Amino acid sequence: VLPNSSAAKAGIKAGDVITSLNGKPISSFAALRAQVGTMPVGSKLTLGLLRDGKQVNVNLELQQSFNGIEGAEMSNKGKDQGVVVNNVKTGTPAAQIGLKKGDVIIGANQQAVKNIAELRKVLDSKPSVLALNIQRGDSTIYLLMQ
Amino acid sequence: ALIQIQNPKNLTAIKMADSDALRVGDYTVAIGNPFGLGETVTSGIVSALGRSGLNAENYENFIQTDAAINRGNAGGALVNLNGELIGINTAILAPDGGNIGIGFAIPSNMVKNLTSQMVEYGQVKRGELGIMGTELNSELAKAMKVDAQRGAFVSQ
Amino acid sequence: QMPSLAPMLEKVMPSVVSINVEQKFMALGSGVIIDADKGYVVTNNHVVDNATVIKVQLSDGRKFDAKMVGKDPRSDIALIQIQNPKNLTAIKMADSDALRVGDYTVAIGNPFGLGETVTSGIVSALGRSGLNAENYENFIQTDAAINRGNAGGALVNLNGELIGINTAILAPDGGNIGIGFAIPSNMVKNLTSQMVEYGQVKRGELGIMGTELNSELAKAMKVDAQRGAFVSQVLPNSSAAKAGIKAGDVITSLNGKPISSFAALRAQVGTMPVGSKLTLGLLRDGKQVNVNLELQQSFNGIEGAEMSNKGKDQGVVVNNVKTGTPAAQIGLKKGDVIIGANQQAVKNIAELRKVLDSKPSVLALNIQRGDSTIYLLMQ
Amino acid sequence: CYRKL
Amino acid sequence: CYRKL
Amino acid sequence: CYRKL
Amino acid sequence: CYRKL
Amino acid sequence: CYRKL
Repeated sequence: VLPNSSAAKAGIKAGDVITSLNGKPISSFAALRAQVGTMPVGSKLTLGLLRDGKQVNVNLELQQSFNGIEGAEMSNKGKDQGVVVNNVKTGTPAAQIGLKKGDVIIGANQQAVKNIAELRKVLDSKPSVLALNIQRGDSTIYLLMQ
Repeated sequence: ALIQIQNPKNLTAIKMADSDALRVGDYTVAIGNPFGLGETVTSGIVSALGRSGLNAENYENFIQTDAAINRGNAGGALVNLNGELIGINTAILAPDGGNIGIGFAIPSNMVKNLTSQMVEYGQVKRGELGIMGTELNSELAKAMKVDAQRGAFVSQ
Repeated sequence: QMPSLAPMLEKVMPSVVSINVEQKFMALGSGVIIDADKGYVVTNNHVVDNATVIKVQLSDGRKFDAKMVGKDPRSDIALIQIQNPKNLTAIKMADSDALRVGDYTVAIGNPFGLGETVTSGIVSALGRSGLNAENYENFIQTDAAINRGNAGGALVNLNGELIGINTAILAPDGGNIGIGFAIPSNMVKNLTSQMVEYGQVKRGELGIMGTELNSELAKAMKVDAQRGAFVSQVLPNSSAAKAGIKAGDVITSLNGKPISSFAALRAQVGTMPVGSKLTLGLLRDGKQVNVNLELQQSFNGIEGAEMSNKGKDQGVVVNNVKTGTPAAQIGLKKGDVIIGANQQAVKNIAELRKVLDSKPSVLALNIQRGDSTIYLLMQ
Repeated sequence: CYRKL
Repeated sequence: CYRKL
Repeated sequence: CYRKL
Repeated sequence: CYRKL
Repeated sequence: CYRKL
């Protein structure tokens, strides 16, 4: 089972064996693979488990596979103190441009940025290039995209 | 590079000019030794200035010229119609090893600065201002509300 | 005091642009701003053919986007239009018919995308052709350095006036050997002016066949000139036929300008707009001949059938149908009389064309052939 | 080869 | 046999 | 691409 | 033998 | 690429 997965949250452990789905027995894994792959996200269902000859039932809710723009999770800072960067994922298009966790955006594209609302109003303009006036530490730097 | 002739007797030096006044359209005269044939002179003009990218790690401010330049022209002189040194012929753009009218020369003002350090110290004292940056395109000037479409953009 | 070209070049170079174009491929070439206000930039068709996106980088680096306007692959000339034109610089055009072999030339282009690169040369020759026999080619030849990317670039004289458009080179290895070719400005003048006014090129013909004049055929036909255009035959109903050109004539001049070859003369009028009134210099039986001519194409007739109205709102009688036309593919023997079509009565070509303007997917004609009433179907 | 014009 | 640019 | 001399 | 969810 | 001055 994968971490932060609904099944992990549900209580599914390795060595389990799935026997039924919402009451209906399952014909094959490749069938079940096709079954839930067609249900819309969040489909609350019930499963039939088998670990060590004991029937277990669990209810589940599908999972995916503050703002977040192009592989970077963000949130607000203070009272119009910019947009503080909580953390960055490395191999994503966000940190492939040199972004590191902790940076705080004061402005962008010569337009003042006080919160995330003034940011997405710059994304509503869709500039060919975005020039960010962030501050990491005691420095005033710029970072670009696209 | 700079070399020293042993027993210098009866030599002729070249007057170097201010390459920072060069303009696209000036007539150029190339001097070198293609294929060891001997001192060969060819004519051309200033195709462009500030050319770079043949080797991005190198400090290249090449002058482009249609003066004929082949293998062996390297280290040769590029002079104006008065014979004052404007650049040192360096490389060509030849997919076949024969000249097609694209030579590159390093401006004399760069050569004048680089030779003067080798005379006193034997190496180059590499100095730094301490800034990062990249090229300014027309797209970036729109975002930064900048008028000029070319130059140096200060990252930090 | 040193001579230099920087006075002419710093004035002209802003008028020449560099092009980036995007089995998908990405290419680059060059163009020259012709009309500063409308942002018209002419370039080679083989640079902007099969182009989905057209981006222009000016001399200063400013980027623009351009859209197709006209194209003529037979002459390898195309026109694009900069969108949102802001503070552009047009180029002055010269008349190339005054160029002389030995004049100094200047080549501006974007070789290998390195940027706007300027190279020098002279007029090697004029009217050269032969690399692609089906193309209208009357090239200017120059020893000015021209390589991949100079295509669509500018060839100017010493005064910065546009004389030709760098198009092609002759190279056994893909690298310049001192042989470059450019389309004379006057041809581009005629070629571009049609793209602005018509969006395509209205191609005219005189209705004559022929072949070039060699020294050996001049012997057999007792003709003085060793070079020109030999009249093989005149097609009937051609402007040349109506003008009185007969076979066996030898063309020596066009509007006074002597002729270099048949192939070069072919490229000239291949760019002139339809109806262009011109004067030719002929040679039949060793006698000088001049003729005025008017190019031609190569009631209301609809889709290869000549038709007109009959009587007083009695329909659209078909006057004639040529066998093998889209209107002879669906019978329509000469003499048909259309009373109606698609349950609507046809009194005239106007009530017909008002139904043609509807552009229906299928057309049922209520014509009458002979004393009988039939139907015919289209599309 | 006869050309047209 | 012959090429362009 | 680019060559030396 | 490896295939997601 | 990031270049230094």
